[PDB]
Amino acid sequence: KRPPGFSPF
Repeated sequence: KRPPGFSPF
């Protein structure tokens, strides 16, 4: 769903 490197917050 989201791009690489991105994390939940």
